[PDB]
Amino acid sequence: HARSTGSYSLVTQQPLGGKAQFGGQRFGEMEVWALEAYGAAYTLQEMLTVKSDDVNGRTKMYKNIVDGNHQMEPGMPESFNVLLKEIRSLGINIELEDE
Amino acid sequence: LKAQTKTEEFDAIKIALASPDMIRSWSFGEVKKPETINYRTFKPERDGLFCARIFGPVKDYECLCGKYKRLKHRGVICEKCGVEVTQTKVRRERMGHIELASPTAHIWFLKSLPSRIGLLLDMPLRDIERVLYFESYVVIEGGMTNLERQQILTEEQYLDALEEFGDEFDAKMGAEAIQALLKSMDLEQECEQLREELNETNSETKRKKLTKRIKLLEAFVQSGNKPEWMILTVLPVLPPDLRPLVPLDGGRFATSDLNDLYRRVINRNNRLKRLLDLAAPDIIVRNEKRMLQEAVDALLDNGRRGRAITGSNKRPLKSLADMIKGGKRVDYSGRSVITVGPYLRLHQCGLPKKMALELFKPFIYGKLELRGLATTIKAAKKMVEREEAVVWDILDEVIREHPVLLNRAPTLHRLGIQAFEPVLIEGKAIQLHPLVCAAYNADFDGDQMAVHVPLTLEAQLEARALMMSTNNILSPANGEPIIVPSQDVVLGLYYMTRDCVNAKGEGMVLTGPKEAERLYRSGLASLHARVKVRITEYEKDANGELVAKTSLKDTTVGRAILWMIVPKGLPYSIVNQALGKKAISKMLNTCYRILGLKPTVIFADQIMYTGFAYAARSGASVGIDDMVIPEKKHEIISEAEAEVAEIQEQFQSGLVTAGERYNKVIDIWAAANDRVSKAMMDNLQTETVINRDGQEEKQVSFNSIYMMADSGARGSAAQIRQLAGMRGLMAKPDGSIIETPITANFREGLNVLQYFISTHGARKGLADTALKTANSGYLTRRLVDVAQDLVVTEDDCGTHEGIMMTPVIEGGDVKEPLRDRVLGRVTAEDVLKPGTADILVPRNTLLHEQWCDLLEENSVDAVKVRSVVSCDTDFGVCAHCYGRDLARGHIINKGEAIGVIAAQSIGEPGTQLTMRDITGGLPRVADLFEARRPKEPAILAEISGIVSFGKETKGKRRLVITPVDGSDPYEEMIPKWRQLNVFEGERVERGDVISDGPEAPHDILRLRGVHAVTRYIVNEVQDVYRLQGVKINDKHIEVIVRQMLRKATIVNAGSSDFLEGEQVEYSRVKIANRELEANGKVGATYSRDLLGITKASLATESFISAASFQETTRVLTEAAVAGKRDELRGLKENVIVGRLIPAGTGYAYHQDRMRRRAAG
Amino acid sequence: TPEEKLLRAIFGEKASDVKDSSLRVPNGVSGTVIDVQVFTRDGVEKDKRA
Amino acid sequence: DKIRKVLKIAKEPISMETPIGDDEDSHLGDFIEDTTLELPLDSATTESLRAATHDVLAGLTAREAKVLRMRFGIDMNTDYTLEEVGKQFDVTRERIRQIEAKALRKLRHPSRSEVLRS
Amino acid sequence: RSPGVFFDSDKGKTHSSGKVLYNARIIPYRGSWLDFEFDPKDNLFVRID
Amino acid sequence: QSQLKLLVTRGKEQGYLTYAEVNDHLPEDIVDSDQIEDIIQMINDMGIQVMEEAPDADDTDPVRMYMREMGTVELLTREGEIDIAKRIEDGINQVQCSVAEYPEAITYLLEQYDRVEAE
Amino acid sequence: ARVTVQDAVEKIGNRFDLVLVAARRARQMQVGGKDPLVPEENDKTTVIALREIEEGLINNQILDVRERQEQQEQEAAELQAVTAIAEGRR
Ligand SMILES: [Mg+2]
Ligand SMILES: [Zn+2]
Ligand SMILES: [Zn+2]
Repeated sequence: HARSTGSYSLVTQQPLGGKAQFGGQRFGEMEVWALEAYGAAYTLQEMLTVKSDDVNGRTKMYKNIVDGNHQMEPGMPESFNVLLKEIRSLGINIELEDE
Repeated sequence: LKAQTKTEEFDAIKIALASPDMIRSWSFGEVKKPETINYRTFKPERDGLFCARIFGPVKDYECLCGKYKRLKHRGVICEKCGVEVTQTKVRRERMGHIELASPTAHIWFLKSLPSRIGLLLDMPLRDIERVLYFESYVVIEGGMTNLERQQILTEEQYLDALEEFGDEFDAKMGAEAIQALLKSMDLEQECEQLREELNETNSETKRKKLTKRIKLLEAFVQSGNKPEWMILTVLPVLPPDLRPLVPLDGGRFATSDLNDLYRRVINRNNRLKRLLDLAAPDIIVRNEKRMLQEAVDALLDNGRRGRAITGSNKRPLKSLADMIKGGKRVDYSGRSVITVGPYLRLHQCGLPKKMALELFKPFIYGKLELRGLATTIKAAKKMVEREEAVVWDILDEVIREHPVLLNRAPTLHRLGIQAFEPVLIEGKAIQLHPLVCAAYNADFDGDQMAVHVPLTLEAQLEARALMMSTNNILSPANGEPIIVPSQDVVLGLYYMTRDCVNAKGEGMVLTGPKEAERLYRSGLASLHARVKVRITEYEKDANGELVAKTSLKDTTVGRAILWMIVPKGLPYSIVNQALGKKAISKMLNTCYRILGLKPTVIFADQIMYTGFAYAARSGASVGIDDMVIPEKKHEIISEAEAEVAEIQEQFQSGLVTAGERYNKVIDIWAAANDRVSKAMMDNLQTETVINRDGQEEKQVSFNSIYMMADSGARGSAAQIRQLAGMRGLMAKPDGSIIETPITANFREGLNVLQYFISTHGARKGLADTALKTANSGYLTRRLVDVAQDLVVTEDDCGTHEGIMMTPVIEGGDVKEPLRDRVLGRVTAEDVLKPGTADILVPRNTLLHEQWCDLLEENSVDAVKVRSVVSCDTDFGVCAHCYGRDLARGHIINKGEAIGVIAAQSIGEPGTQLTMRDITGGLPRVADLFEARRPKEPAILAEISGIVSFGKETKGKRRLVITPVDGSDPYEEMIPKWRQLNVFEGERVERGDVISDGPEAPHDILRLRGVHAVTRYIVNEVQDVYRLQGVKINDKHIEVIVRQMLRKATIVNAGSSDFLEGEQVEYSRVKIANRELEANGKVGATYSRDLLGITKASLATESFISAASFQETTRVLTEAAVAGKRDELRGLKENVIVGRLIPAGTGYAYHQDRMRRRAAG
Repeated sequence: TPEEKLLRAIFGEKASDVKDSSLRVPNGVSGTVIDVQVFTRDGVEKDKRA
Repeated sequence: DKIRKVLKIAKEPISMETPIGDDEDSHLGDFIEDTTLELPLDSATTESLRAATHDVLAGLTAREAKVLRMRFGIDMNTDYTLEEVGKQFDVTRERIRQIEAKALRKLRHPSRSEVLRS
Repeated sequence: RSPGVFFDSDKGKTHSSGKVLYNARIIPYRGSWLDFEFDPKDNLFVRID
Repeated sequence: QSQLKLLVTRGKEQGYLTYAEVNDHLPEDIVDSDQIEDIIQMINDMGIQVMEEAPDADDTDPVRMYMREMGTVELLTREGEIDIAKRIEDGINQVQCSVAEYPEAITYLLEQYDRVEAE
Repeated sequence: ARVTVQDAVEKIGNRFDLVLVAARRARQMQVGGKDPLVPEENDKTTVIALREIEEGLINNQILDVRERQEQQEQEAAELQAVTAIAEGRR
């Protein structure tokens, strides 16, 4: 199996397929151990955001790829943005203050 | 003059209670109807859980009705229906609220282990707080007569008390009552009076509850939250998209359970509001209020009390909390079955054409439109979709120096993901270098690996300079090489040595390379003879460089040609003069330590190519006649069955103890099993005769099977012994041993009986394999959970103290030395010399300089070395104190990640640990880390004194020992059970043995010393690795022991409050800043405390980190009560938020941003 | 989108109010059809091929 | 058919949190793909399309670029008709349609928008 | 497990100290469980279903 | 006493956390889904001190608690009901008469009737 | 340097700082003012930057300084526009 970019679930903007392509490979805890040990900060960086579940990020970075610019331009993955609202949906309040 | 009011960069996140007005701030409207979607138009209702006016528009830019359509009105709301026409993702972020009539209690702050709302108020949970808010027993709210302030009254008691006084102590019941209770509570005045009363003439009979609540009460008031927010009056609503009802296939919608919940809470709430306007029968309204309570509690967190069912599913409903309580798929990915690729290099891998085509799709597109070919972007897609020849060449361009990193399923350590340079291969399978095939623990049984494409620019450089296989020559666990040649190649180089006498031999001498012409051109053999040739050696010394040394040595044909592969330096010839076994790797290691990376890397490709080729040339096979049985087999078996026969006859005529004759006859067969095993080995080993010149001589068998065993290549004694010898004593499901060992062997036939016996061994073998394989990872998770936050920082501090390293000696009564445990170790300070001078202060023991520690003779067997156990560092680890041991040869690069690499190496060999005064196995490793007291703990002398009995069994009691000397006594308690070891009157030292049994690490650390307890843990945990025979460096054990001793307990008087057990992090940093601040008397002396992996990991600064592993419902709750904030340095919590890792490639980023957050 | 409206205007509109959802053989595989089959709804215009 | 449509309203219906293949662990709502989002490929091409049109109207005259731009309404939101464009350019209706057709005549050799079609 | 009745072992450490504590169990084909077990103090208890 | 002594002395530490043990050694109506989480929370995690927070914290249903208050029967007969109904009509009549006492209620009704005939 | 990259860490310790600086340089090539120092020979900018570090030119301080001169070139040369805007709001 191999996947560049395909569909995503409504609930969590994560790659999935089987209707035309194949849902991309799964990372996980065992692998994020390894990356942290090496010191692959940007690889783990992308592998947690733009490469996976960053709505604007993946589109922004894909355009940068076809333009041959690379870089990244990341953002809060919805797999954490959802948590803010689900926690905020409860009587508890979490706010991400600046400095 | 900043004060920006946008979504910029954040340095921390805060967690606290939300005021009803706090909830109102998020409110983009009020849900008022349980209605979801229309039954006919399938359109969002007015003010339902899915409003368009409240939350967001369905379609992207067109409003609900349709008055406005295109981008003309993206900022203005509709006229007929207040629908802000922006995006549809707005529907994914908008909040919204419901405003209840009577107050409702938050399920979390109510019933979550400690009742927060209760303990804050000092009141029973499921006892009093339940009967008081479920409308059962009314509570008081402060009275100036007869009644106290928080007593519980019945209806009868209520009216009686009301009739006596009344109209001046009014005290309601239910939810709003607890509100007035929490509201009326003065945290300030109570924090004073609680401090006054709970300090007046009370020993340790009160201090418990005293210290606890006063710390808690002080926390909450300072947190900023008002206890009013505990029970909410305004409950906020989750954004619609995060709980949608999307039409599947041909009708049949699919919704989340929250819609069921939110719909119930609204219905119950409105009926409540409607009843608070109609006739209000106390029983009817109160019940509806309890039902709103049920509804809200179920929506927030089911848990817990029955579980609200409905939804037709016999299964419960997924509430909010259950959706955040307890994997990460990714784009640009793929996987396939792996296959060996001998023709590859060490930094290369076979990546399939069609696979790589779809993987670099975004790169191929860009390069196509870049060059020409494709007029536009969509032209490229149609161009690669129609794989048009030219496209493949462009593909050959984009994957040029674009590293792709590989990954296997069970990733135990760092070498699970390694980078390679993509090589196009016409096939649908992924090929891999046969050297790094061992690091992955991968076989070609059908195992399949995954591939990832480093998109980011530096993500490519991270892959090339770190995760690239060529940088991972050595194992992170033990300094030895990891890509060392395995089975096929090693038998290859073993066949390239192995001096055979004569047989097309003779000593016809030449000069290296010319011999190659000799081998191909036949005439001469290859394993002869020996024979002499000219060896041009190269060595260096002092001023390095190279010093030639031509000579005439007696090698073989194999050793001559094989010499060509060897690099410039090295001792030469002598490395080839031996053979191919374990030194095959030894040769590789030494080359790395004396040459460097590149010479070693190319050397590996060469030694790999050599082995395969010559091994293929050799053609060692395994016919049925290769595994020869000894002739004395039937002889030895009869003799053993003769001996056991005599024993059974003795048991028949009494004589010998029949109760344990089972044990002694087992020894007979066990001796018998060894006799056949030795006989088979001595025969199959040497044998042969040859015929040298005048014939008659002996070497060692060229029996293929033997060659494989005498050269690694999966061939051990036990397996061989089963091949031709015999399968010895077999286990019985009971755990006992059968008294009739499998006399036969695999070379011979096997009876149906003895196979049905051996079937048990295999079953319990595979099964036990299945348990310890998952139990291994179960350990690694705990190791990492506690250790994955510390990284080598502040460069290299001062300090000289550190454990005195000495050779692990069981030689006290068994003789077993190991003295390589100091290398790449930084010296403590000039560790003497039988005379003077020698070793420096911070000089790290080189690989060549530890070999210099043999020139100082066997006299010097003790050296103080800086370790992670010590090191007066603060929140990190000194580089010097660590070492160097990596795949890299130097000291660890500043800002590495010691923790994870440490844990990985420790929990990696867990796969090869057998679970069970010797427990032994993986479980033994666990207990040492958990720091658990033994089932029969020994006892130690806290203070050195004179031993005497303290009232023979006068309690209670049970014996009593009292070592008193100099000043003050001690009364230890002996429970009669178990003897003693020191008579009365005798004197003891500070921590002497008076139980001669298992030692408790807690006592050792507490009394003996930190160096002692760490030395105990390391030398005891290693002892279970010796038996399993798995090499693993002591550093990493020390690393986990480091933060295994993270916190301590202060005992005196300081700015820190006594009984509190706090970590030496804040402790040391605060005691250093008090000696020279105002006075050292405003600070106390602390005391190191041993806590296990779990107990240590349980404590951590980030509340986000904790919510990862431990019970989220608890951690998020308690961290909410006090206005806590993560800010924001941990690894784990900085991963889920999805930003740069505060270490490695990052680190620099965090340091800059860490210092940046000093202005305010 | 305006640009697309222009684009079809330059090459011919034919902007059918219909989409596309034809069963296509997934990329990679390839073989020969050995049997087709059609189960029509009870009350639906049966096809020529059906 | 009335009865048929009635059965399309029955049942709650199903909730997403339902286990399906009984993996580790399945949920029906986890298979639900998003369709309101566009493929990054599709988004990239739309941008390149903007560049394509923005560059093709450059090889045109002002009294032809503005004509093509304003008629089919591009880079100006509200699109106008033959009259509202015929009034701002004196000559009404047929004259402006003449130019509008001439611009379309020009785009019969460039391949950019051709392949962008499909 | 076959219907009927059988006396189970439960041998070994079940409350430290180590002392048997035998127990019987009746397993119906279509019905409720009927247990009988001892305790450290040698009392007799029953678990219905 | 009973629960406290039995729980503590037994659990030391029950090794593999023998849950199915002391839960039978507890009073009241069993087989509940409420008392469950209150034992899984204390045993591990915050050991030693958690076991002292438990007893001090130990020193239910909507419908069952509803029938409880409804338990106060106070049922009626044909005599009882009609009595209550008589008091209802009695209360109502006094209200209307009290309303009839109000002249502006008549005059407003008069004013609003002329509004009705004026359509 | 398509096989270590080890010769580069020698010129600047800490393989991590190496990745940061080489990527910095590699970013300079891939987009913007290219101008490599070592001959390309058909190598990606990923490795071209590394070839330079190994060669001995282009380090961390080197890049920062050339950025300083770059700013002094963009700013000081085109100040006639800035000062013109400075008199805008007086
Ligand atoms: Mg395998
Ligand atoms: Zn509208
Ligand atoms: Zn240090």
